[PDB]
Amino acid sequence: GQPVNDFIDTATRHVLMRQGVLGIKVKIMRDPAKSRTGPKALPDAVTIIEPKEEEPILAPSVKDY
Amino acid sequence: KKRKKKVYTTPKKIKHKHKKVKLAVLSYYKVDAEGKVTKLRRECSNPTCGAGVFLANHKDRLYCGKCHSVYKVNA
RNA sequence: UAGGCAGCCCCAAAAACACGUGUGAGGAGAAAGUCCCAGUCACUUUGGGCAAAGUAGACAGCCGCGCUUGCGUGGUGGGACUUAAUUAAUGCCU
RNA sequence: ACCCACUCGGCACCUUACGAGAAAUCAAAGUCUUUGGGUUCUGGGGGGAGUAUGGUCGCAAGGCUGAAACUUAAAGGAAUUGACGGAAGGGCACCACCAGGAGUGGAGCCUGCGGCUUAAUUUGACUCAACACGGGGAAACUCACCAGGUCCAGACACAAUAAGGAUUGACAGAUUGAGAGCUCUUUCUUGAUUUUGUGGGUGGUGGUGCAUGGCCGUUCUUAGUUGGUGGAGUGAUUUGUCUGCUUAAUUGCGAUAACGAACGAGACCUUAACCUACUAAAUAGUGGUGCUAGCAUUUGCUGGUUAUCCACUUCUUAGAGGGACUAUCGGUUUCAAGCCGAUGGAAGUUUGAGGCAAUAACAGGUCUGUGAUGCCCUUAGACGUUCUGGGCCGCACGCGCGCUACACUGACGGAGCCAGCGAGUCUAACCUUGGCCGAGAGGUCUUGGUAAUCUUGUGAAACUCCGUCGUGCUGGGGAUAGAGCAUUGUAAUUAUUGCUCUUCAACGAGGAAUUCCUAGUAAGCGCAAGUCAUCAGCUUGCGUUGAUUACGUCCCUGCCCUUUGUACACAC
Ligand SMILES: [Mg+2]
Ligand SMILES: [Mg+2]
Ligand SMILES: [Mg+2]
Ligand SMILES: [Mg+2]
Ligand SMILES: [Mg+2]
Ligand SMILES: [Mg+2]
Ligand SMILES: [Mg+2]
Ligand SMILES: [Mg+2]
Ligand SMILES: [Mg+2]
Ligand SMILES: [Mg+2]
Ligand SMILES: [Mg+2]
Ligand SMILES: [Mg+2]
Ligand SMILES: [Mg+2]
Ligand SMILES: [Mg+2]
Ligand SMILES: [Mg+2]
Ligand SMILES: [Mg+2]
Ligand SMILES: [Mg+2]
Repeated sequence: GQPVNDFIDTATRHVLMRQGVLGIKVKIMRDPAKSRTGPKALPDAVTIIEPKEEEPILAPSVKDY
Repeated sequence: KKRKKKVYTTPKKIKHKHKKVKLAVLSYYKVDAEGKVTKLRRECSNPTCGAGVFLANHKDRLYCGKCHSVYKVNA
């Protein structure tokens, strides 16, 4: 998926040796929260913000300015 | 595939070797007692060859060898 | 004529024994269908081998002929006996 | 006789692991390194071998007793994982089936491959996963095949050649396909710029893909793969990762010594479908008309513009967005996951379609895509390169992908006549309008377009209508061949191709068999693009017309999982 283009760089390289050619591949996924250009998280990383529970009131206690 | 052997129906050819000759002055320069030497053969009469090339004589006609020009002995 | 557009014309109804029109011992020319079939070589079937089946395929052999010793010139497929061929399988190794 | 509660003796059985064992398992196989109740028999790695001999018993068959020489590093037991099974069970999939549709296989031709001939008809790939594949429709080139002719484009170092000159290059005639001084008659010239030998390098569509990389195909477009803590086992290992239901899915619901997670899947991205809501626009249009004119006539159809007008972005385009989430209702199901129907909605098949796509692998393909490559070969009369010619297309034969037809749902003639995807030349001759010539292809002078501007509105075919034919191998069919007319190309010869006439081949719905396919899909039809100077019967995309059939199953095939068996583990 497109997260491989957003967060992953891929390299392939031939190395010459006296026995033959060797194929080396390096795949690196850097942190998605450090992207700072476009996407901020993974597409399925759904974080719900805290409810911020509040102590319920009983009396009206009208306030005026 | 692998290549087969090559046996030609014609014999081997040889390359041109230039005749190493021990003459450059006797062919064109005539011996004189005093030392006034005349030339025995013409030069490039083309405008852009020069006047010291001492062209190739033959039995019937003249060829340069260098300046490409063709002339006549009976001139 | 049952019907159809229907008076023509047009398209379309109606069975059984002859031991029978499927013989003889029938003889002969030309070719087809098959258990058993073919000498070597090729391939086709197989992942690949063999064992079996197949191919109008090359050499054969065989049948002969030519003026022959050497050879060439033609076919180079021929056999035997049955009321509609049925294919049950992987048949065995690497 | 039966019921209940006891008891002694017995055949067994169920749970557990006190305890044992290598484990399977075992109330004995327990009370064993914390080792001793009594007693009998038997074994000392595997073969040779229960063989030879001797004895003894037997009518015999044979029984009992019973070696050695020699030979070997394992043989064997239990259990685990995988693989396989002509074992069982459960799932899935138009590269499977059902029901159907179109076919192919039948006929002629195009093309690929095998076979044959040749000096060469170059090779690679042979089940799916080779056979219109090497994006390979090759006249030169492609070429690596063959036959001929040159050139080195043989670096660099050393030793000579020797400047009384190492050697390159030569018109002319012969030779040569050759207007190659290739070489022969010849002397002209360039002038450490060369030549020879060695070392060494280089070129090589030369070999080795079973030495290799990369890439691609396949398992697998399926749904599978892991570890953390805990549980089980001495251990390899197992559970988690599952009976069941559900899903495209290890998708979830649940069950539950498992609980919570990661990769894959999904999510994601691109494209298509909607938006009278935003932004706009002479490279896109629309309406009145600033302007004007035509015809029919009292306004319809238009022809010409944006300083030869204004307004607008519905249609057109691309930026930001919204919209679908299976939404509301009903039924059914563990009232769960879901599934189905109706309503609504542009969209209710993962909304349609693709891109990326897990772990582990294949002696899968390519050395001939690579100046990716180890090794090997060749390196000069070259297996290097170039020039000429031919070939890859050769034809007793076989198979596959294909096109054209067997006709009236038709063939031919006339008329109407709509797309969409795209491509474009001075980075030289590209897409072509218009005018003219020519039956035709084609030719001439130009024009517009480097591109939403022109081709182009690609005025496409199929199709709709009207005629000719009237069931006739016929006006269905166009195989083959002859003559000419033109294009592209140095070259059309083996006919590149187009065009006019003439011949009208087989084919009369095609066997065993075999392919693809569930919706704007199959199929019909045409169009654009790859290759290309030309040539498509091929391929990649596009649009027009647009079905029938079923919403299922494991019958066949293939794949997966579970149990099971194994003397397999290179794994049938
Ligand atoms: Mg008992
Ligand atoms: Mg012992
Ligand atoms: Mg022993
Ligand atoms: Mg099939
Ligand atoms: Mg069917
Ligand atoms: Mg057919
Ligand atoms: Mg055929
Ligand atoms: Mg070649
Ligand atoms: Mg040379
Ligand atoms: Mg553990
Ligand atoms: Mg596991
Ligand atoms: Mg995905
Ligand atoms: Mg070919
Ligand atoms: Mg259009
Ligand atoms: Mg005709
Ligand atoms: Mg004619
Ligand atoms: Mg058994």
